[PDB]
Amino acid sequence: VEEMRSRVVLGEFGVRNVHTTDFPGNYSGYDDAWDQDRFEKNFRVDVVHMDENSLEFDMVGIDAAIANAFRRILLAEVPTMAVEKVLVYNNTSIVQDEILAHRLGLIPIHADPRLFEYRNQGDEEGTEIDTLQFRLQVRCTRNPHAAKDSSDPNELYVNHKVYTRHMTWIPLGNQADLFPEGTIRPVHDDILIAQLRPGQEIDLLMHCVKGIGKDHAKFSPVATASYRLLPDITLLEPVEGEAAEELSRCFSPGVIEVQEVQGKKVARVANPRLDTFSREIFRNEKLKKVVRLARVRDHYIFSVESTGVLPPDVLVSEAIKVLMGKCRRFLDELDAV
Amino acid sequence: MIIPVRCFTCGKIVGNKWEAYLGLLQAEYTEGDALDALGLKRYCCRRMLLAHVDLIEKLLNYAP
Amino acid sequence: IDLKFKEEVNHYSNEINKACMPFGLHRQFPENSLQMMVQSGAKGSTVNTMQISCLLGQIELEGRRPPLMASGKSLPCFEPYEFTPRAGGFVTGRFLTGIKPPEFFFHCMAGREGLVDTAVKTSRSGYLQRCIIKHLEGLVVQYDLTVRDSDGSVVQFLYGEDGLDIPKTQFLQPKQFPFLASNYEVIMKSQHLHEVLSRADPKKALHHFRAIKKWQSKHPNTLLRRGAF
Amino acid sequence: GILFEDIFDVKDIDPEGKKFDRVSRLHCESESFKMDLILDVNIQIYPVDLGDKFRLVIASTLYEDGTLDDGEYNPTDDRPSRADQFEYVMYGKVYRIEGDETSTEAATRLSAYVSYGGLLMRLQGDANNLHGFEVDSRVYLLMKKL
Amino acid sequence: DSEMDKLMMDKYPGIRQILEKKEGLFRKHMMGKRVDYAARSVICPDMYINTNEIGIPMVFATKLTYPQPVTPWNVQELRQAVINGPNVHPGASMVINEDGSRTALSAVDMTQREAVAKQLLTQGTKIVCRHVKNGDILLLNRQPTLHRPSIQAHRARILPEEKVLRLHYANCKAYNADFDGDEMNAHFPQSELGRAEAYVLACTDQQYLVPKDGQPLAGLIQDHMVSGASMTTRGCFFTREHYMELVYRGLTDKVGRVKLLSPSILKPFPLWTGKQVVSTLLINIIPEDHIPLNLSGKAKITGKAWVKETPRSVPGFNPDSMCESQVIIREGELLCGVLDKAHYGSSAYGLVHCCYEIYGGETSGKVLTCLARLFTAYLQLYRGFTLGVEDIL
Amino acid sequence: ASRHGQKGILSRLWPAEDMPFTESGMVPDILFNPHGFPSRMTIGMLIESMAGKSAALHGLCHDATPFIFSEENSALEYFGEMLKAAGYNFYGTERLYSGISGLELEADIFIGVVYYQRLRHMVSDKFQVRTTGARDRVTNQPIGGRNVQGGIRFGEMERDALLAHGTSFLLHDRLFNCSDRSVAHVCVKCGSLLSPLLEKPNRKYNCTLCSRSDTIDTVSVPYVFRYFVAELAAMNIKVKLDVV
Amino acid sequence: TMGFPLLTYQDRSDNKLYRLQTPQSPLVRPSMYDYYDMDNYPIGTNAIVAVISYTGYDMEDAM
Amino acid sequence: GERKTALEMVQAAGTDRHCVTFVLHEEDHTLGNSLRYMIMKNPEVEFCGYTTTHPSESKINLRIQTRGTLPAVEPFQRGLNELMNVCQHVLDKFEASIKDYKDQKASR
Amino acid sequence: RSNSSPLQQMTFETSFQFLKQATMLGSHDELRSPSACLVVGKVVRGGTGLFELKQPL
Amino acid sequence: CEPGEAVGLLAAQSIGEPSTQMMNVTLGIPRLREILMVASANIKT
DNA sequence: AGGACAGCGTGTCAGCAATA
RNA sequence: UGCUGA
Ligand SMILES: [Mg+2]
Ligand SMILES: [Zn+2]
Ligand SMILES: [Zn+2]
Repeated sequence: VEEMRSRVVLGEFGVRNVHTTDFPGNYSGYDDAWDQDRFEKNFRVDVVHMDENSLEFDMVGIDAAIANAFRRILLAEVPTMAVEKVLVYNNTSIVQDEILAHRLGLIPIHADPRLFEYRNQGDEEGTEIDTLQFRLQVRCTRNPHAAKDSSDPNELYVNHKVYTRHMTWIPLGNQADLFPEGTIRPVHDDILIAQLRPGQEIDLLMHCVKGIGKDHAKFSPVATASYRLLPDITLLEPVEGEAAEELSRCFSPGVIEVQEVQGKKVARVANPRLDTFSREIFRNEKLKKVVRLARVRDHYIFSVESTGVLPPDVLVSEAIKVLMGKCRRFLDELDAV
Repeated sequence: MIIPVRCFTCGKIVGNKWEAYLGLLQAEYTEGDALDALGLKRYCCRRMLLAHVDLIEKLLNYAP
Repeated sequence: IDLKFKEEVNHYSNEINKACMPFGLHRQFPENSLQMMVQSGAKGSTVNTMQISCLLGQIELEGRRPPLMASGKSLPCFEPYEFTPRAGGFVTGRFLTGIKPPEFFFHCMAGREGLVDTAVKTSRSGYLQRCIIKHLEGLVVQYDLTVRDSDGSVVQFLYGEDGLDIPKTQFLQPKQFPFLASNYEVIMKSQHLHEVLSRADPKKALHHFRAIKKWQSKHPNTLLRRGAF
Repeated sequence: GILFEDIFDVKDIDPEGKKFDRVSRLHCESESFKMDLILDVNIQIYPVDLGDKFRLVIASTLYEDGTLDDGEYNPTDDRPSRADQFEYVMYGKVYRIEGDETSTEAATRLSAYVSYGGLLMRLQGDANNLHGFEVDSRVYLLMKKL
Repeated sequence: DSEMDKLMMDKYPGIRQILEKKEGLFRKHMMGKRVDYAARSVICPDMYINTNEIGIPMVFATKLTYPQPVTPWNVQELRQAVINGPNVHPGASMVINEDGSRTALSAVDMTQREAVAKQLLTQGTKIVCRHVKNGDILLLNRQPTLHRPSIQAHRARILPEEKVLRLHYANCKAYNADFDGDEMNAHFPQSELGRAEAYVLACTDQQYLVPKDGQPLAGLIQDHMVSGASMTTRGCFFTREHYMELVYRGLTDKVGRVKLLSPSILKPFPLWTGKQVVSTLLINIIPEDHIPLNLSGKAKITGKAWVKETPRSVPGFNPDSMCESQVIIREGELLCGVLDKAHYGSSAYGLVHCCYEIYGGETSGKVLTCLARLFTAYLQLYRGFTLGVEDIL
Repeated sequence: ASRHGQKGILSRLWPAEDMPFTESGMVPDILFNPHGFPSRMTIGMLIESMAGKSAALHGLCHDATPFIFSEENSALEYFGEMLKAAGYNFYGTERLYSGISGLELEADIFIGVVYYQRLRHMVSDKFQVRTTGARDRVTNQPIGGRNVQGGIRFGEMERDALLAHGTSFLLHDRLFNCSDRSVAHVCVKCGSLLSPLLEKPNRKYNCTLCSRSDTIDTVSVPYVFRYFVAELAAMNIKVKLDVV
Repeated sequence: TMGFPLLTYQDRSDNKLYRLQTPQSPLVRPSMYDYYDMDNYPIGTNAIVAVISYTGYDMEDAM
Repeated sequence: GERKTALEMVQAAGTDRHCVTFVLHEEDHTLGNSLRYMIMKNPEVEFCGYTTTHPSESKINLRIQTRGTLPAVEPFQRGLNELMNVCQHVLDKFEASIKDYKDQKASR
Repeated sequence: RSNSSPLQQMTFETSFQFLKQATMLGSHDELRSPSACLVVGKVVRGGTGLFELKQPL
Repeated sequence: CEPGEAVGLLAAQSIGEPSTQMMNVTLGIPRLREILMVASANIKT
């Protein structure tokens, strides 16, 4: 007669169970029929960090299926713009043509994909509606004003290294209005595309189309969008007297804060969230009996890091909206019968 | 040959930290401190720069 | 000497495997991933599990220990005619903590003879099988249950001496009847059915077995020189 | 619809030494009957200890009003008077009944083996009160500590 | 005879050498001819196609052609094939005329193929050389052919965008295939009388038992054995939603309701047993009209493998009466036993061998497929298998 | 392949959202079944994973020189201490989530960094399909090789298995119809393949040895059968065949 | 192994010549690898490998 | 709208409305698993399970077997609606939290 | 050598000695072996080929 | 044992496959070749 | 008729270069 | 003939 409703207990030789006991018929009384108000009451989002290119909200009180749906949407279904075709007029570089096209596909563009649309199948030409064109034209020459020196930038250098700065947007249609001068640009100005020696030249036109990270990774808008369940650490016994420090070393260092309540030293669990699961207490043989570390049941921690095309919060919003769009597409196709 | 533009496992963009990495190593910084000062946290990205062999500098030495 | 030497060394290995492999492992079988892989028949063996932990064993090339040089030493590191079992290919190292150079050498000798033997063995087996298949190829069971060759020569008057091709005689062994009895309703419905059981007439064969039983009842010793006179 | 009811007390927590993860095999022994019970119980849900009593019942229906069970599980059933005076309910089938070994003796004792998915139980005792059982018969094992 | 005379030079080989040797003319061009309508490619593991099927990578399927006769009941689907063309998949490279022959459709104007889609049924009928059509029969062979089971017939499951022929892992031990670069040949019968024999005789479920000693040949391997042994162990409990989605993911049932079971534990929390998942997967596969089987046997994992702690003397207990070493299936419901390699495996008298005896070879193949899928879903969803250094330590 | 003899073909390209992600956000790029270790005993791969993960973590570069780490100073101890000094766990196992169900797997997985080589053997260089093509002139059989259509020798070992199954017609269809099936003529009365003759242009066959033109009838036979009758005649031997 | 076979293309005119685009140097390598600089000619790439049974397509030597 | 990028329903043996298999095209484990979680909350369904037919293809099969009365197409169309309601609520809550944090950080 | 099939017995080994023998003896072959049945393009006399079908009129 | 089984080929292949794959007497393929292929009056042991 | 001996034999499986 | 793959 003992219920544990909220944690995923764990030892070393394996974890105890894979359930969450929050579904219909999963208890004598604790049965579920998807009370929507109970959800709307027990759900809360807490946004910890939000630099540019980072977010770490909490998303407390949701199941693993919905959290995983959100994570898989950001990685593979939120749309981005990226180079699909490369027209090479001349290329006397050491970097091949196919390898140059590949390298150009993996460069992130700062166009927002919500103002564009998908190219129809076999729309090779493209129009202001679905495409953005950029041009890289660079040639390397020796600089006339150079002494007998060997630094590659000083001599043998007008364009020794071709960067993303060298790529220039060719406004395709009326896109010069709508897009102000600096808005459509590659996100990073320092990505090394190639290297040149005097007499070598690159000249090409790149076409960027819309697409999702599912049919090619180049179109994916986040470095990673993973999540982790909130750890839980409980001191079953008061640790003290120089075993507190050994305890504080078997964890990521901020988790167990050793206070000094009396002349003796007491270890306390200051911040369970910092913990990385390393299970190094389980090697102690005397303190594996003192601490129980498990996971909180439906308390997640998310971390979204965008490449630079869209801000992270906008990414999460568009992910939730893409899931809603899936649901609505299937609802309206069902209503079609 | 040349620095990969994006880390293969994650997709993080590491093609702009090659010259910065080389500059922090010329200043006396260890490869660990250097990879930290560039923002490469998870070791999948750290291996992308730590173990890169720049062979574009040896091919760019035979005649035009 | 080679044989009576791969014996004191084998006493120590038994003592060495028993010390570590059953219960000297950090994690045991329900929760060990190597055990529960060799122990459920997934992949591997307890001799692979050992030889990864606590002993590699006694190397044997041609059923004998590694050969000696022309001066009486088995390897340039060992004195000539050295008594230690280590000098004869007794490897006490494991793949967990690797094996030293001299043991590496003997292990390579063994692993290489294995491949040579594989090649030669297959070369001989192919020819043996070709010859066999080229002589016994025309023997088919006929409509009178007799195994005859291409020209009609009777090789056997009943295939296995009773008929009964092999794959179907697996459950006709005893000790498999308590299964046929338990699953009787499924077996009759699924295959024979009530139709065949009642379209069967056993009198001619049943009377023959009664006669055989009566005879064997009157003659317990069937090698007793029966005769009228 | 009861086939057996008694008050046991745990004597051994796991004598054989085979140890499974969340399951514990209790060796109990009845009171006032001197019947024996071997019982695999899921102890992650229902912790049990030594020197612990519990009222144990075996049934063929949970309704305790005659109506048979339909063999279908509905967590939505509207008849909610099914036995709930019991904390741990299981549901298995008897797969072996074997009269005791002793010949030339009365030895009219029976051992009934029940399987509860994978958690086996064995009830051994005077046959007089193990007649309700029969191989391939579905039964519920209700339990309630004291 | 080139070597009758040993003192002459400029002597090329005579007729004794044209006829008599391994190169020869009998052991080559006589017993070992070269064959048309055959493919060879590296084989890859599939596991999501049924055990009686081969995956064809849409590059053989568009070249391998079966020459089917045009009749009133097929002239419709043949018409779509001649319209689809030589390069779209349900298509056809040619159509043979009644008296003439070989008017090729390989043109890609798409209009003359329609000009000839008519005039089908317009003596021996026109024959359309159709492509492989996802139900065809193919003979597959691995080259050291040492037994009858090294050639078996498979059912042409067409897969798009690959150049590899995908085969189930139950059919590995039969061929000795190892997925380390393992080229294999696929032959395409062209007679409609060799198809009947590929279906009836050479089929890959009549080949369940090796002809050497009658013991089973097909069976599950590797992590389908560590998955099934860790799920059928005594302490594995599943909630309603992991119980389901583990039954339906092994079944993927297409015909009829999935018949489920009752929780073993009904009270503190309704919970299932993992042996119940295998049970409920076993009562759905067995054919509807037939009744579930009873089976009693032993497991490969000895009942001594579980003895952690010294065994104490229980006065009246035969420890083996209630052990995970004895497998007891009672009316299709696993009641005891781990179900390791001894079943699901290449060992005789197990669950799949008895399934193959009572209910036939197609039902044993179905059981193998469904059990593979179930044991994969288990390790991929809720559990995981690895081999670190703290289990060899 | 790895640097330890663990070769293996590439069987799938697993989507990046279906891969088991770790609690650090990472996601492997190679999945290696753990069943190649027990029978092959390549314990050097399990040490290279930990050494390479420790290297990538600390920016170091460890040496894998043989015979540098004894029983007293072990390699696993050394690299597990390195890992535990980076916040990871001694035994090199980090716990993953399931990229398909989204649940933390019950077992903690062994992940690390290992050095893969790509071998020169590609399916693009070892794949062949032949239908019809260069028929060798001497025997009227498919030519072979991979550069032309290239057929697959059937062989003397394989016909034996095909007849064990008792599929005579499959073995008939394959050999006769996919190989040398010819339609020759015979002097039925005198049983000689060589005797039947065609008039210079009706073109009615007439026997050279006996002047009868209505005896000739067709018989299905191979070309190597005809080639063998020719070769046997190249020695004055006669093959007299009985037509029915 | 497909690796970096040489530095002088445009000059060799061999028959076949397999080249790997972006080789890396092993993070774990014997010290002798550094005596004969073998990083002038790299042979493979570092990969994040997990030893897990997860797919159903990586069994029996497949990856 | 789209005749086959969307739904194809196969009523079971006997076209039992209470046992349906929906084929959803262009869907992977994301929608499959979230929708199966949302349909399991309905006490009127006795079996819900999804599965991907084959890796090469892009489509999932849901299987809904409801109780005696309802036609098993209401459980599907209600799980869809509840999932979309949950997504809308999560979106509202997340945007409100982001706004509140932006204000708290821009003030200080 | 104690075999009634010249076409067999020459598909095995020493094919020219077994041909010289069969030739200086006028040895006759009945086309009943698998080898003699695959040399002249017949259907083997076992398994599936062991009977006729005789469509009745 | 259905009529037409061709059991001699099965016996051939069943003696072959195990050998092809796999103390004062002879062992292995030497002994099998002494017995079947040579039928010698002189055996080594 | 005790030998001496000369005499035939086979040998899993497919690719590429290249060259007689 | 030197290689290479199972
Ligand atoms: Mg292989
Ligand atoms: Zn990365
Ligand atoms: Zn004539």
